[PDB]
Amino acid sequence: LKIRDAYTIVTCPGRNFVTLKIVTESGTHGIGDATLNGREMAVAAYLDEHVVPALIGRDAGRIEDTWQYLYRGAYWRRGPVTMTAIAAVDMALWDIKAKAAGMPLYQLLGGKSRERVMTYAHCTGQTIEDCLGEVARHVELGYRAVRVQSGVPGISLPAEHVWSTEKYLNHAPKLFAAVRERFGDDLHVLHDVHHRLTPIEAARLGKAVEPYHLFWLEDCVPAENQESLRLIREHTTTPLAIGEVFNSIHDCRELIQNQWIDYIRMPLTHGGGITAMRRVADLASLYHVRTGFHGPTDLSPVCLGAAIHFDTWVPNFGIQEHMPHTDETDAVFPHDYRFEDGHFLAGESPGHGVDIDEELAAKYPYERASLPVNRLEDGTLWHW
Amino acid sequence: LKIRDAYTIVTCPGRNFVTLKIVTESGTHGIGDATLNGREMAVAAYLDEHVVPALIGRDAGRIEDTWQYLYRGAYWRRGPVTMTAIAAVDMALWDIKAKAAGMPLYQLLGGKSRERVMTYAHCTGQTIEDCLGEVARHVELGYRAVRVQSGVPGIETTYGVYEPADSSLPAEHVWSTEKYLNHAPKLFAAVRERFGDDLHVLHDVHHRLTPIEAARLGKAVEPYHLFWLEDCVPAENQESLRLIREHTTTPLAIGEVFNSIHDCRELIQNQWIDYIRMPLTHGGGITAMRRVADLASLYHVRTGFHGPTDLSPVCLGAAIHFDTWVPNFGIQEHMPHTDETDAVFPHDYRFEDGHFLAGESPGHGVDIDEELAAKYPYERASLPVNRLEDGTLWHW
Ligand SMILES: [Mg+2]
Ligand SMILES: [Mg+2]
Repeated sequence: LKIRDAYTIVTCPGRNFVTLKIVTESGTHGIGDATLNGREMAVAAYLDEHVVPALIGRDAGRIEDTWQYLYRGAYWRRGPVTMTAIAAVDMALWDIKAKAAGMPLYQLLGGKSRERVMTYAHCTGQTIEDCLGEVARHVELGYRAVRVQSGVPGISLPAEHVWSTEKYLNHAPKLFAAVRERFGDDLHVLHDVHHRLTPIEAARLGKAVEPYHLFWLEDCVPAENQESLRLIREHTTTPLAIGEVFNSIHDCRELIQNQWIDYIRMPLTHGGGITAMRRVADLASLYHVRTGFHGPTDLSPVCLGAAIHFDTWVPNFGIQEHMPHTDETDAVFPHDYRFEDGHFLAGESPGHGVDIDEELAAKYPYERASLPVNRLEDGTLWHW
Repeated sequence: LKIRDAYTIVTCPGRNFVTLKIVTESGTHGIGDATLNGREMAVAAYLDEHVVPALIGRDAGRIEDTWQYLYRGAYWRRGPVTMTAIAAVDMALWDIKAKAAGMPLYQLLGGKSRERVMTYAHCTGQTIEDCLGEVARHVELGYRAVRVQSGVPGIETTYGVYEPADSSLPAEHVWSTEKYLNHAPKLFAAVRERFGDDLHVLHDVHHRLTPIEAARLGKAVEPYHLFWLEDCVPAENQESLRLIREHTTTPLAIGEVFNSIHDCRELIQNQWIDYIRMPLTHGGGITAMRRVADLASLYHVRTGFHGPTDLSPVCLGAAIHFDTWVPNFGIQEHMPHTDETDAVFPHDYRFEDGHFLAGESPGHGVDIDEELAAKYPYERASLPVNRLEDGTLWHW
């Protein structure tokens, strides 16, 4: 199990993905997701030039040692590029270890804690009515949970969006009222605030939406300063989720220990892989916090498969976001996880159950694509 | 004046440097340091593929807007690659602004607060005696302050005993905390015995201790009155400094591995450190570091910018301008660059009698000679790792 080859693959079967492959002398291989949306080539370079050469000859079985070697050894610690590179290695090594053990990953982690993995779907629309149409559509597909978003009346390179907080705050509660009126109380309803509020504005929104009993209100405020959550938590009983933009337990230790959130959203690809996220989930468990992994299209099927395995074992599972990948993406990344009746089921193949078709990946060259930015009506560069 | 062109230059005149150059429609230009030791190409790619294209056509005068656009706009916030890229842009834009203003950078920032900026030199040796020899020679050169490091008997290799990134793949060092703790105070005792009390004496613990171990070391070295004890413990958990601060009056310095005000807000507000070490090229540039220095000032914390060979003369020049203006200046680290490096980056900052003097040329006073830079191709070099005697991957 000494490493004989390690290299990245960059491919764009509908959107960009970066993948790390590690191959042992014996021939067993593992893959890990290294995709960082809108900054993809920074991770590719971090891996190609600085990490991959150091992997050659290392014992692939030494997962923990390798994690610490890359984390501490980089000298400059934490960060999105850094932790995604480390996550990619970690995911590939856990893939290899599960294969060597002849077990699907969830078994190697401690076995199954649940029989299936609940997901939510994205329901979006220009008007509230448009959104309700999407909710009905996804309910018919078997989803037990939906994230709802609608437009606010009056509202390659980064697209430039315009934002008004005050108009959003007045309008948003009407969406949830309408969802409850049409679909009733049994449906789980989620909403993503996407970083745009100040804490007292989020406190106001949280209170306003209490009657509609949201599964969570997500990313209320930028949280580099973790104390930003305090005012929200002290003013509302609407459950709170945060963390898709985090990469370290150190981004959320205080959020969790002070009981300022209900769900932690940091995913495998950006959170330093299985090794690190086990520790985050375990810390969360002490405070009744549950996992809600970020699961957008910009995390590859490699992350999704590993996440479904993790979701299957972890005691404090909350929910798994599902944004379906394109057929082309699924073809590039064959996998054995299944979606049925609104839930994922983990694969039984040894490893995390995902592979990459390198020949096919090579047919979809990288295409630069950036995330949007958001400005206030006066032009102020805001949070998107 | 809009940005017409922006590009990186990668050169290795003794070691790797990455530089960002921004050129306006009028031809005026600015440069910023983008060097992240041992991970250089990650920053190069971040800039080349993802930042540079978005700079074209922007108003070069909109420094704040650009900083926010890149920081918030990246979506994934903070981190060494991210903030070094942003720092490079920021430094280049301030360079351009100062040139447009016809002023050296320190003037643009608020004018000079001091007539010279005190530095410290690195004194190192295998034995204590070897180190003392180095102190003697640096005192002779006019340094008012020295950092001292020496070998630990029974340990083959220790930090600072010199170009850390000296191998293609990481060198592997071995470490014993207990041997270091019993030996280190002997060094400082020897330095005071030979050189007396007026000299400022610094020491870098380089991340290797736990908090209570650093508390013990701090107490043990109180009699020697160190200027600072640096990087005692890894500080991703900022609370790691608390036990040290509660147990010793030896001054503490931290932060060369930080990149964000959010890495040190609590260290500062709780008064757990005396000097903040985060430098311009890794800490988001002038725009961000002004904010950090100002927060620090409310709590009597002073600046002590990291200044190793792996920050280019572009950073050093900009840092000297910053140091010249900032009220709560502490000290500026000086590790001399190679002749080849100084030639690639012509500059107007000066070193005299143990102090830096800021340049008077408009901008930060540093330029890059691209034809000369092209003579020195990138060569991979990685920082070492450190393992305990039992093989445990530790902190280097
Ligand atoms: Mg979200
Ligand atoms: Mg240091």
